[PDB]
Amino acid sequence: SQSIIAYTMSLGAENSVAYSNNSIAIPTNFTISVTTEILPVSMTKTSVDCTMYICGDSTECSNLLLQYGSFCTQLKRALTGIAVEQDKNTQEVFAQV
Amino acid sequence: SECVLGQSKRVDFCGKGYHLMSFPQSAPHGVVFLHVTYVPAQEKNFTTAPAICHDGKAHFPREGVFVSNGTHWFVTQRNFYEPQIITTDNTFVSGNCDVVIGIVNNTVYDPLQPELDSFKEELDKYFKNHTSP
Amino acid sequence: KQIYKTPPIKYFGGFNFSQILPDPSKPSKRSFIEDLLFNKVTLLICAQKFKGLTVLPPLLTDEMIAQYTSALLAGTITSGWTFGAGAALQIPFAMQMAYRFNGIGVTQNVLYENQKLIANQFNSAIGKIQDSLSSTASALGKLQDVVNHNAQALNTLVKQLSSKFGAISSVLNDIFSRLDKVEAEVQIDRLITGRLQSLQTYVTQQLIRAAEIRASANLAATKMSECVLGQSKRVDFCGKGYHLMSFPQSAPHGVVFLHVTYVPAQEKNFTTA
Amino acid sequence: KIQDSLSSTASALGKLQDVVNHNAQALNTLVKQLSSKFGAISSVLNDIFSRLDKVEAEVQIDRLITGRLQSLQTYVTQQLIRAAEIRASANLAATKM
Amino acid sequence: VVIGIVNNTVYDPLQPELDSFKEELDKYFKNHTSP
Ligand SMILES: *[C@@H]1O[C@H](CO)[C@@H](O[C@@H]2O[C@H](CO)[C@@H](O[C@@H]3O[C@H](CO)[C@@H](O)[C@H](O)[C@@H]3O)[C@H](O)[C@H]2NC(C)=O)[C@H](O)[C@H]1NC(C)=O
Ligand SMILES: *[C@@H]1O[C@H](CO)[C@@H](O[C@@H]2O[C@H](CO)[C@@H](O[C@@H]3O[C@H](CO)[C@@H](O)[C@H](O)[C@@H]3O)[C@H](O)[C@H]2NC(C)=O)[C@H](O)[C@H]1NC(C)=O
Ligand SMILES: *[C@@H]1O[C@H](CO)[C@@H](O[C@@H]2O[C@H](CO)[C@@H](O)[C@H](O)[C@H]2NC(C)=O)[C@H](O)[C@H]1NC(C)=O
Ligand SMILES: *[C@@H]1O[C@H](CO)[C@@H](O[C@@H]2O[C@H](CO)[C@@H](O)[C@H](O)[C@H]2NC(C)=O)[C@H](O)[C@H]1NC(C)=O
Ligand SMILES: *[C@@H]1O[C@H](CO)[C@@H](O[C@@H]2O[C@H](CO)[C@@H](O)[C@H](O)[C@H]2NC(C)=O)[C@H](O)[C@H]1NC(C)=O
Ligand SMILES: *[C@@H]1O[C@H](CO)[C@@H](O)[C@H](O)[C@H]1NC(C)=O
Ligand SMILES: *[C@@H]1O[C@H](CO)[C@@H](O)[C@H](O)[C@H]1NC(C)=O
Ligand SMILES: *[C@@H]1O[C@H](CO)[C@@H](O)[C@H](O)[C@H]1NC(C)=O
Ligand SMILES: *[C@@H]1O[C@H](CO)[C@@H](O)[C@H](O)[C@H]1NC(C)=O
Repeated sequence: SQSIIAYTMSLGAENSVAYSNNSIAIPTNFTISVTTEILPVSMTKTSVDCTMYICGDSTECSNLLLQYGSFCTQLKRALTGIAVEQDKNTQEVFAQV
Repeated sequence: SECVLGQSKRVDFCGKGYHLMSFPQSAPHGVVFLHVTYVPAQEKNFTTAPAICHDGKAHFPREGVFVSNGTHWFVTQRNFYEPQIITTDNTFVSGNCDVVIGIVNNTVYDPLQPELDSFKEELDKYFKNHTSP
Repeated sequence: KQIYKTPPIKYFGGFNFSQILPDPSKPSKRSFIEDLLFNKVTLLICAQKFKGLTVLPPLLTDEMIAQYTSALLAGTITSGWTFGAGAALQIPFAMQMAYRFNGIGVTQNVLYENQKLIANQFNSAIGKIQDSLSSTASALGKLQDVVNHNAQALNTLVKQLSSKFGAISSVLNDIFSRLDKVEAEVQIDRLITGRLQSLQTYVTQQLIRAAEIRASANLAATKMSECVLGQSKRVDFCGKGYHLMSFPQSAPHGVVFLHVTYVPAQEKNFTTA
Repeated sequence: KIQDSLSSTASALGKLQDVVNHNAQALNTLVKQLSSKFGAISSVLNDIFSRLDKVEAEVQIDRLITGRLQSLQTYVTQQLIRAAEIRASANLAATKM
Repeated sequence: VVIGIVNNTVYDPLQPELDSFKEELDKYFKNHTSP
């Protein structure tokens, strides 16, 4: 007795407010509720080797990788910027005292 | 900086409702907040008028809103039912009561009324205590 | 959470909301102001997308977004700002506005004593807005370059596949029927890597652009929480002046606010101690 | 006391300093990159054409054009990231003011 | 101690609440002392 059905979305239970020009509503009571909320603050740090990924354990590949210039220095420079930044994200949240 | 280290006036920022306070909790690669909020419970409707005229002059609530339950009027808090007797301490006067629309008629008893009904009657009792002989 | 609806009587103390409340005569339930907005932003070339460039439809249809906006405007004029923090509580409008004045630093005794003048002064202001929106073609510029940048970027993608990238020809079939297979694999690599780096570039630009719309959907979600569902104490956040209220309106790929603010008029010198 | 504190050390204006350094270090790497070979015979376009016949020289230069062109697309993409961070700090200085 | 203070008269609101009754209580004394 199970199947897959397709329908139309519902925006919520319809309500009507009895607006009038000499009527007010005052609450006679209150309640206290606790609500949770989750927020990411940092992600895993990472580092990558220039050559072992590309020319792993090959002597004839690493020498001709140098003809490509300072390419992987930029990768080391960029990934280090992210890594050192992740220490600031945690140092600005919890370290206010 | 705002929800934990203070109380926030920004609506719908530190929780769904009127904010009270919050508690941090650590978590892997993040933080978790525990917002404590105030939510109004059941309500009852009344009848309201924007100003009250007693001595030909309008009166407005210093803090609060005029309400009635059918017989006589009251002034209460905005977010919690606590009626109080109308008194010159609760109201301030601003002009006559013809320019305003929606004004209604009732009586305002000045806070010196107990300070006179217990004194003027006492003084009248004193006056009758000395005029008779 | 609930879809409120305004009562049949539309006498809100003198204020005239006919321009913003839904209009039943039109087939859609869109106000008068929303009609001018929807006729000022325009969304065979679309049939020249036989290369696989398609456009998916949004989940929320337009006629359902106009119902969210209707409930915002029908629960902010009867219940005031109490509906965003719990149970909606009705309140007369001429009396609710006395609370917005009380939050500025101006006692409530001035609104009643100038109710007729204020109502007319607000009525005329809403009328002038409708002509200003339709005055020039630069009014809706912010919502315009959003749709232009997302269609001008598609044309360059399509026109890019007429280039050769150093190959013999830009047409893929004629390369094979003219060269032996031993070295026809050299030319095609130049043509299959250029066509592939021209598509990786398109994705990367979308990741940048979607991060600047995400930064504006997080500001429209704050303007609606604070300016609309309450009164804001932040100076110069919900309009130039002392804030009073706001009214959302929908628009293609965006939202339009109508901030009502208080501004002091002529002054006079004085001597103080 | 504020006047002396600002002029006390060289790390006071650090936030405005790495902004101008990152925009001058990025240019130097762009200029220094065009001395690389990318696996070609030589790093100069003029001498490649004067040593190899036209049928073969079209292979080496394409290995050099596609490297210099890719090294310039990286520079633009990095600027798009940085311009989206200053835009996030010009929207905070416009709120502080 | 404050700089820029100026001279004027502050009218007691509680005084007419008794001055009008000094117009009454003392008048009653005047209405009772004479006979
Ligand atoms: C609307 O609210 C007013 C204010 O509370 C109500 O008037 C007050 O009602 C109470 C309780 O019924 C009265 O107390 C009783 O008064 C009688 C008078 O003889 C006394 O014998 C009892 O021992 C008790 O004290 C109170 O007097 C009355 N206020 C005045 C000025 O008389 C009113 O009943 C409410 N009406 C409705 C429809 O809810
Ligand atoms: C609230 O109380 C005030 C004063 O207690 C009421 O004002 C009074 O209204 C009556 C009308 O019922 C006025 O009587 C009028 O007298 C003139 C002659 O002066 C006559 O030509 C009219 O036909 C009418 O009979 C009375 O003058 C007026 N009092 C004052 C001081 O102006 C008011 O009506 C009450 N509000 C409500 C809603 O009942
Ligand atoms: C609220 O404003 C609207 C728009 O100005 C008013 O509708 C106009 O009414 C006049 C009077 O008959 C007509 O001449 C206009 O053609 C109407 N305009 C439109 C767009 O329909 C409306 O009457 C106002 N509300 C009240 C209660 O007067
Ligand atoms: C009256 O108010 C004006 C401001 O509107 C004060 O300043 C005068 O008006 C303008 C504004 O600076 C200047 O062109 C005049 O020269 C100003 N007057 C003087 C004397 O400088 C003005 O000072 C005020 N006067 C009094 C008596 O309060
Ligand atoms: C404001 O009023 C006070 C008292 O009413 C003045 O103080 C008096 O000043 C005179 C000099 O003009 C002295 O002779 C009195 O002894 C002072 N009175 C006391 C109690 O010390 C004061 O000078 C006035 N201020 C101005 C600016 O006129
Ligand atoms: C409330 O509105 C009705 C109909 O619009 C009107 O008859 C009545 O006079 C109004 N009440 C007040 C107090 O203005
Ligand atoms: C009335 O006056 C007499 C003195 O003449 C005094 O002893 C008595 O307490 C007074 N009574 C009252 C009720 O004040
Ligand atoms: C205002 O300044 C003038 C000159 O600077 C001075 O003479 C005057 O006393 C000052 N006013 C007050 C109230 O101190
Ligand atoms: C003065 O006293 C007499 C009684 O001795 C009284 O009748 C009269 O009303 C009093 N006058 C006033 C103005 O109270």
